[PDB]
Amino acid sequence: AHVVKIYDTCIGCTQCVRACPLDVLEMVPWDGCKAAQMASSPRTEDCVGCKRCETACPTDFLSVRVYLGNESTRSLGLAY
Amino acid sequence: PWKQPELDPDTPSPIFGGSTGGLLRKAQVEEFYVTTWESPKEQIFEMPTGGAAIMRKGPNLLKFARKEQCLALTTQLRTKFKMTPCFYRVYADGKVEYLHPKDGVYPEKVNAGRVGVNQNMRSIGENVDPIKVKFTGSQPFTI
Amino acid sequence: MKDFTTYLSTAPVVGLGWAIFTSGLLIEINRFFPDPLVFSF
Amino acid sequence: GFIGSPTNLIMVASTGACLFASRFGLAPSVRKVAQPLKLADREVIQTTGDPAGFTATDVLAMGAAGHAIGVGIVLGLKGIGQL
Amino acid sequence: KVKIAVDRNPVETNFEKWAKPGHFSRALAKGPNTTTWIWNLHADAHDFDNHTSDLEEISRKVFSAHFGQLGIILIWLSGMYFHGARFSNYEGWLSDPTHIKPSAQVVWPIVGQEILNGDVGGGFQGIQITSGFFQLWRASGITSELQLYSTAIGGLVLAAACFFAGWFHYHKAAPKLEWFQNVESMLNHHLAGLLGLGSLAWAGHQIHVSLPVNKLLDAGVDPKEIPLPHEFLLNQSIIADLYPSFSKGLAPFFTLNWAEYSDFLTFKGGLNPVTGGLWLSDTAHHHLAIAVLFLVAGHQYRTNWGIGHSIKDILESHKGPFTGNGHAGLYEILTTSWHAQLAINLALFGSLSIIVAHHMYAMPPYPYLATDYGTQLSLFTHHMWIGGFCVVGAGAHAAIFMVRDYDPTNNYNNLLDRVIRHRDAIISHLNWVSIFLGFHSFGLYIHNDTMSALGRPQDMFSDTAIQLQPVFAQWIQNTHFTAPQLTAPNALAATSLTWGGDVVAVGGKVAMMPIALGTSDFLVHHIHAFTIHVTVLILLKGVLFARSSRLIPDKANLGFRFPCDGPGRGGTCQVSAWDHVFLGLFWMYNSLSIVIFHFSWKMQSDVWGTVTDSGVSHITGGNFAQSANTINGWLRDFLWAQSSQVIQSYGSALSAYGLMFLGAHFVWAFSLMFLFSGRGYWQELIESIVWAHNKLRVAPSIQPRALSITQGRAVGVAHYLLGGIATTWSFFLARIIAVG
Amino acid sequence: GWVTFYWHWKHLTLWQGNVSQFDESSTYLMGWLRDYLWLNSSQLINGYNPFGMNSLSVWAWTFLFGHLVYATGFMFLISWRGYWQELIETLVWAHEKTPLANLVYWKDKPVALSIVQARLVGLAHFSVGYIFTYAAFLIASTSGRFG
Amino acid sequence: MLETPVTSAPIVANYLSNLPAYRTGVAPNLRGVEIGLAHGFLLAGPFIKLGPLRNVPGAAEVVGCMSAAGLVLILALCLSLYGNAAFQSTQDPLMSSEGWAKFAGGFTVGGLSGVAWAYVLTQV
Ligand code: CLA
Ligand code: CLA
Ligand code: CLA
Ligand code: CLA
Ligand SMILES: CC1=C(/C=C/C(C)=C\C=C/C(C)=C/C=C/C=C(C)/C=C/C=C(C)/C=C/C2=C(C)CCCC2(C)C)C(C)(C)CCC1
Ligand SMILES: CC1=C(C/C=C(\C)CCC[C@H](C)CCC[C@H](C)CCCC(C)C)C(=O)c2ccccc2C1=O
Ligand code: SF4
Repeated sequence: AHVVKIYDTCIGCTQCVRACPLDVLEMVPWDGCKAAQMASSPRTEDCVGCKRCETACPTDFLSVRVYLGNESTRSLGLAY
Repeated sequence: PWKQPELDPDTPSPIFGGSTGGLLRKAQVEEFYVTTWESPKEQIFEMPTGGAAIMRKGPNLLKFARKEQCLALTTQLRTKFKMTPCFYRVYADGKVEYLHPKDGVYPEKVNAGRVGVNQNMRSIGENVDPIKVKFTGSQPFTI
Repeated sequence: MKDFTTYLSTAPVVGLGWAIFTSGLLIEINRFFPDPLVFSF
Repeated sequence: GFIGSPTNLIMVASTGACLFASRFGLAPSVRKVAQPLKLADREVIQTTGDPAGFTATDVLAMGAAGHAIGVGIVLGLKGIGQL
Repeated sequence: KVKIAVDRNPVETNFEKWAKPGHFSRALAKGPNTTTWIWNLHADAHDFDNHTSDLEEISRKVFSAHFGQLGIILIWLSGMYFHGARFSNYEGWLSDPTHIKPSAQVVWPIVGQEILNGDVGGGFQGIQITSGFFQLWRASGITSELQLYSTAIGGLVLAAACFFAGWFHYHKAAPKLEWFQNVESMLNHHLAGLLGLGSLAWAGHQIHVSLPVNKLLDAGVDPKEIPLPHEFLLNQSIIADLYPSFSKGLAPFFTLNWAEYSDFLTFKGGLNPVTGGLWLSDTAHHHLAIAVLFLVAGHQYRTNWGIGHSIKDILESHKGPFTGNGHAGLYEILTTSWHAQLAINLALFGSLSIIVAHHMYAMPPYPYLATDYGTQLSLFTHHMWIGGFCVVGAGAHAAIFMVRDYDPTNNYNNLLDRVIRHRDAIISHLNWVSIFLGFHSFGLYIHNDTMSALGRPQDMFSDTAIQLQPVFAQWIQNTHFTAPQLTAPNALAATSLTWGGDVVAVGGKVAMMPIALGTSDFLVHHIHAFTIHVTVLILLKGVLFARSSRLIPDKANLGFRFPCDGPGRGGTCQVSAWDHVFLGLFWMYNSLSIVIFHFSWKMQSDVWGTVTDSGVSHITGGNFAQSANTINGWLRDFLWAQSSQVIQSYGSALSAYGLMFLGAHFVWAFSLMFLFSGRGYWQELIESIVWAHNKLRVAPSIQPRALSITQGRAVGVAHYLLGGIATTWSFFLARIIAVG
Repeated sequence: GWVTFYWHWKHLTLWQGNVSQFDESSTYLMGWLRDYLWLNSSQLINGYNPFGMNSLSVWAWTFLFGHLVYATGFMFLISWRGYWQELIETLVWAHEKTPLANLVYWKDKPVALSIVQARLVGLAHFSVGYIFTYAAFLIASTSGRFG
Repeated sequence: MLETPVTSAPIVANYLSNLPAYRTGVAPNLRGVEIGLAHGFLLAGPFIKLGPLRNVPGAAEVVGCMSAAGLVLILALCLSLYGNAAFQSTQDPLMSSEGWAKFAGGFTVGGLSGVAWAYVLTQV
C-alpha cells in the first residue's frame, strides 16, 4: 500500500489522527517535543492516501508525509 | 483495552429498512467490517451508506464493506452522542481482527503502550536525493 | 463622514474613480483630437 | 339580475341552500373540521347574536360559494340552451 | 394565529461596517493576509446560512435582498422606458412597423463607433433592438413618448420606494421568524393578490385602454389622431362606437348575461391577419379568466378564520402503502430550509421560462412580433437560456439543502429517506437510459454521416430512405388542428398555426405557417431528450450523493463546496456536489445550444421567409428536411451557410456583432486554461513572480496566491458559459438582422 | 497551429496569385477567420452532401472525426475522477444486483482512471483531434483547387 | 438488501427459476444449446431486415443469416475466452472451467442451429 512517514518535527498536536478517516495514525510517548507525543503509522496498509493528515499539520512543511504507490483493494477505497 | 472484546453476531441490528449502498459481493469474497456499539436509549442516526436508521436500547451491530464507512459512523456517534463504538474486520474464512481500539484507549490518547513504527528520525528535507538511491529498491523516505 | 470616507477609501471605489478618470480623459482627448495616429506636434 | 328572472330565482335558491347547509351540518364551516365528516371546533369568531357556529366569515365564504355555484349553473344552462 | 411579528430597529444604519470589507463572517473578520481572502470576500457575500445560525436574521437578509433585486429590476425597466422615450424611433415605428426597424440604443460618435448607428428607417440612426419592447408598448396602447417618459419616471419612483422599503424592512422594522413561517398566508396572498389581482388589473387595462388603441391602430388611422386612453376611460361615446356592448355600461356583468360581452371578449383563437399577433380581446378574456381562477385558488388555505386547508395535514394525509411515511416531514423541511424553497422556485421558474419561450415562438402575443424574426429569435433564445440557468441552479441549491439543512431525525422513513435509500438504483437506471438515448440518437447521426460519405443515400435515416417519422407528434398535431372542429367548438379557429391551417403573413413577410415534422425533427428531438437526460443524471447524482457515497462516506462533513479529498482511493477530484453542478452546467449549455440551433434552423427553413404570388420562399429554402439528418449538414448548411453575415459585417452597423463574436471566441478559449491545469503550477509561477517583485522590493503586503481549485473551476465554467453564450448571441443576431 | 496557419494562408494566397489578399487580410483576425478558415473550407465541407459526393468526402469525414476527438479530449480534460468513480460504483452495484447478468463477473475490479492517466488520455485525444482536423483541412483546401 | 415488489414477485421468481441459466437441473450443454438457439433466432432478425443487401430479394436473407452465424461464432469465441480466463483457478458445474467450455460448445451449436432454423422460417 501507500507509505506514511512521520518525522521529528511533529509537536504531538493529534490533529493528523483526528483528520484521519481510516484510523492509520496513533500517538506514542516521546521526549523530543513539549507535548511528549509522537505520531505513528502502525496501520499503513489501511491508508488510502487521502492526504487529510497533511492538511491538519500545523508545522511548516509537513511532519507527516503520504507517498502513493502499489494500490490495493483497501488502498483504492473499493466497496466491491 | 485490558481484554479484547469478542463480537456477537446475535446482537440486534438497529431498526432500519433496506439499504442499497450496503454490502456487495466483496462481503462474501473478501473481508467486511462490522461495527458494534452500546446505545443507552433509542435514537435516530444517519448511516454513511444511505439514509437514517434507529438504534435499539442495548447492543447494536452494523455491517459495512469499507473501513472508512466504519470510522465515519464511529466519529459520527462519538461527536453526536459520545457512543465510543468499535469495529472488527471479518475475512471470508471467518477470521476476526480488532481494528479501531488497538489499546482500547483510542488513538487520540497515548496509553504509554504503543511502539511508534514507520517514524523517520531525521527532519523532512534532509532525505537523500533519488540519484543516491538508484537501482536499489529503497525510496529516499524509506531509510 | 469618516466611515463613509474610509468606505470610499476602499480599493474598488478608488479603482472605480481611476477608471472613470482615465476613461473620461482618453475619451475627451479622442473627441477633441479626432483619430490621430502619428505624433506630428 | 332581473327580479323574477329564472337565473335570479335559481341563484337565490343556490345561495340560500348554501346558507342552510352551513347552518345545519352539511357544508363545512368555521366550526366544522375533518375530511370525511364534520366535527365541532372552537368558536373562533363571536357570532354576534347568531346561534351556533355562524360568524361573519361563514356568511362571507358561503355567499361567495353560492354566487360561484349560481353563476356556474347559469352559464352551464346557457351553454346547453336551457335556463 | 397568523399575525404580523416585527422587531423595531434591530440593526442601526451606520457606515462603520462599510469600512470593514470582511464583517459577515468571523473567518474574514480578522482581516486579509492573502489574495484568496479577497475572492472569499466576493464569494461568501450572499452565503447568509454561513454568516449566522439564526434563521430569523437569514430571513430578514433574504427579504432585504429580494427588495434590492426588485429595486434593481425596476431601475432597469425605468431605464428601458426612458431609452424608448428619448433615444428611440417608437413614434416613427408606429407609423410603419413593417418597414422601420425597432431602434432604442444610440451611440456617441467618439472613435468611429458612430457607424453602429445604422439606418433603421424613419429618419433615425441607432442599434436595431431585438428585445421586442416596441411590440410590448404597442400592445399596451402606448402611442407618444410622453407616456414612455411617465412610465420611466414612475419606474424610477417605484424603484426608490422599493429600495427604501428594503432599508426599512431590514433596519427599521424587521419581520420575525414567525412572520416568515406563515406559508399558508403567503400562498393565499400570492395566489390572490400577487398573481390574481395583477391579472385582473392587466385585464382591465387591456379592456379599457389597450383594445381600443390596438383596434384603431389596426384600422390604419394616424397614431397622433388616436384619442388618449383617458378619453376612452371617462367618455363612453367613443368606447360605445368602438364596442356596442360598452353602451350597456356594466349591465351584462352584473346580470350574468356575459355573452353580450362577446364583441370585445372574443374566442377567435389564432393570429390577427392585420398585425400577425394574438387577438387582444382573447388576451383580455384570458387574463380575466386567470384572475378569476387565481382569486378562487387564493382562498384555499386556512390562516385565521377556521375555514381552509392545512398544508401539513394535506402532506401527512397523502401517504400510500408503497411509500411508507408519504410526504411526512416535508412541511417542516420547507418551513425551515431556505435552500429547499430556492430549489423548488428555481426549478419551477426555469421550466416556466422554457414554457414561455416555446409558447411565445408558437403564439406571438404582440402586434407585429412575428414579422420581426430577430425579436422572436432573441426572445426564444433568451428565455431558453434563463430557464436552463434557473433549472441548473435548482439542482445546485437542492444539493446545498442536502448538505446543510437535511436532518436525519425528521427523515426516518419518509419520501426523501427512501429516495436516498435507492439513489444508487436511480442513478444506474438514469445512466442506462442516458447511454441508450445517446447511442440511438448520436450513433444514428454518425450512421447517416458515414453512409453519406460512403455513397449510400438509401442506407441513411432520412426523409427519403428510412422513414422514422414522428407519428405521435404528427398525430397530436392533427388532433390539435381539429381541436376547434369537435372538442372545442366555441373556438373560431385553431389555438395556434403550428398545428396546421393556412399561412398568415404581414407586409409580405410570413408571420406564421404550419410546421412539418420529419425524420430530422425526430432525431433532434430525441437528441434534446438525451442531453436533458444526461444533465438530469449529473445534477441528480450531485444532489443525492452530496452527503455520502461508497467512495466517500463522510462527504457531508466536508461541506457542499470543497475541491477534493486528496488523490486517495485513486483520486477524489471533482467529487463534491458543487463540482457536479459545475460539470452539469456545460451539459446544460450543450443541450440548450443544440435546442436553439434546431429552433433557428427549423424556423429559418420551414417557417420564416417572404410571401410572393408563387408561394412562400423561405430564408434557407427548406434544407432542414435534407441537411439536418447529418452532422456535416449542420456543419455546412447551418453553420457555414449562415455566419457569413457575421464575418462580412465589417464596415457596416453589424460590425459590433462580429467584434463581439471574436471576443466571445476569445473568452471561450481563455476559459480552457482554468478548466484544465490545476493550482500548484500557477502557485509556483506566482512564487517566481513574488521573487521578481521581491528583488525590486515591490512585493505586496497582501500575499498573492493562486485561485482555489473550486475558484478556478468556477472561473473556467463562468468564462466558458459567457464565451459560448455571447458567440451564439452574436452569430444569431447578425444572421437574423442581415438576412431577416 | 499558428505557424501552420501562417504558412498555409501565405502559400495558398501565393499559389492563387492573390498575395494582396493576404497582405491586407492577415492584419485583422476577421480576415484570418473568414478569408482563411471560412473561404478555403468551402470545398472541404462539400465532400459529401445530399446532392452527391466529390473526391474530398474522406477529408470531410476525417475533419468531423478530428472535431469529435477534440470534443472527447475536452471530456477527458474537464471532468475529473470523483464523479466517474462514484458512477462506476453505481454501475458496479447495477451489475451486481441484476438477474441473468450477475452470473458473469470481472476478474479485476473496474475503477476510474488515474488523474495522471486522465491528463494523458485527454492530451492524446486532444492532439489526435488537432492533428486530424488540421491535416483534413490542409489537404482538402490545397488539393481541392490545385494539383 | 432493499427488497422491492418487482424483484421479490413470485411470478418473477418462478419466471427466473425455470430459465436455462438459473434452472440448475441439467448439464451445461443443454443450457448452452437453448441459449444459442434463442439468441441466434432473435439475432437473425435485425440482419434479415436492414443489411446492405436488404433491397435485393432472396440474397438479403442469406447474407443476414451468414452475418448472424459470424456474430454467433464471435460470441462463442468470447465465451470461450471468458471461460478460459475466468475460472482458471480454484456446486454449480456452470461456474467451473470445463463446465463453461461445454456451455460455450452448446452455445455455438445452438447458435448455428438457430441460424439454420431462422433461415428455414424466412424461406418458408
Ligand atoms: C396580496 C398581498 C401581497 C402582495 C401583492 C405581495 C407581493 C410580493 N411579495 Mg409578499 N407577502 C404577503 C403579501 C403580499 N405580497 C404576505 C401576507 C406575506 C407574509 C406571509 C408575504 C411574504 C413575502 C416574502 C417572505 C417575500 C414576499 C415577496 C414578494 C414579492 C414577490 C416578487 C414579485 O412577484 O415581484 C412583483 C413585483 C411588483 C409587482 C412590483 C411592485 C411591488 C409593490 C411595491 C408591492 C405592493 C404590494 C404590497 C404587499 C402592499 C403592502 C405594502 C404596503 C405596506 C406598502 C412581491 C412584491 C418577496 C420579496 O421580498 O420581494 C421583495 C419575498 O421573498 N412576500
Ligand atoms: C381592475 C380592472 C378594472 C378597472 C380599474 C375598471 C374601471 C372602469 N371600468 Mg371596467 N371592466 C373590467 C375591469 C376593470 N374596470 C372588467 C374585468 C370588465 C369585464 C368585461 C369590465 C367591463 C367594463 C364595461 C363594460 C364598462 C367598464 C367601465 C369602467 C369604468 C366604471 C367604473 C365603475 O363604475 O366601477 C365601480 C367604481 C366604483 C364604485 C368607484 C370606486 C370607489 C371610489 C374609488 C371611492 C373613493 C372614495 C375616496 C376616499 C373619496 C375620494 C378621495 C378624494 C376626495 C381625495 C371604470 C373606468 C364603464 C365605463 O367606461 O363607463 C364609465 C363601462 O362601460 N368596464
Ligand atoms: C433565485 C435566485 C438565486 C438566489 C437567491 C441564490 C442564492 C444563493 N446561491 Mg445560487 N444559483 C442560482 C440562483 C440563485 N442563487 C442559479 C440560477 C445558479 C446557477 C448558475 C446558482 C448557482 C449557485 C452555486 C453553484 C452556488 C450558489 C450559492 C448561493 C449562495 C450565495 C451566492 C453568492 O454569494 O454569490 C455571490 C456573488 C457572486 C459570486 C457573483 C457571481 C458572478 C458570476 C459568477 C459572473 C457574472 C457574469 C455576468 C452575467 C456578466 C459579467 C460580464 C463581465 C464582463 C462584467 C446563496 C444562498 C453558493 C453557496 O454557497 O450556496 C450556499 C454556491 O456555491 N448558487
Ligand atoms: C463528442 C464528444 C463526446 C462523446 C462522444 C461523449 C460520450 C459520453 N459521455 Mg461525455 N462529455 C463530453 C464529450 C463527449 N462525451 C465533454 C466535452 C464533456 C465535458 C462537459 C463531457 C461530460 C460528460 C459527463 C459529465 C457525462 C458524460 C457521459 C457520457 C456518456 C454518455 C453515453 C451516451 O449517451 O452516448 C453513447 C456514446 C456515444 C454515442 C459515442 C459516439 C461514438 C459512436 C457513435 C459509438 C460507436 C463507435 C464505433 C462504431 C465503435 C468502434 C469500436 C472500436 C473500433 C473502438 C458517453 C461515454 C455521461 C456518462 O457517464 O454516461 C451517461 C456523464 O455522466 N460526459
Ligand atoms: C336569517 C337571518 C337573517 C338574514 C340574513 C341574510 C338574508 C343574509 C344574507 C347574506 C347574503 C345574501 C350574503 C351574500 C354574499 C355574497 C357574496 C360574498 C358573493 C360573491 C362575491 C364576489 C366577489 C363574487 C365574485 C365572482 C365573480 C365576479 C366572477 C367569478 C365568480 C364569482 C361569483 C366568485 C337576519 C339577519 C335578517 C336575522 C337573523 C337570521
Ligand atoms: C491561470 C490560472 C490561475 C492563475 C490566475 C490568477 C492568479 C487570477 C488572476 C486574476 C487577475 C489579477 C484579475 C485582474 C486582471 C487585471 C490586472 C485587471 C484589469 C486590468 C485592466 C483594466 C488594465 C489559477 O490560479 C488557477 C487555479 C485553478 C485552476 C486554474 C487556474 C488558472 O488557469
Ligand atoms: S498533525 Fe503533524 S504535528 Fe500534529 S500530531 Fe500529526 S504529524 Fe505531529
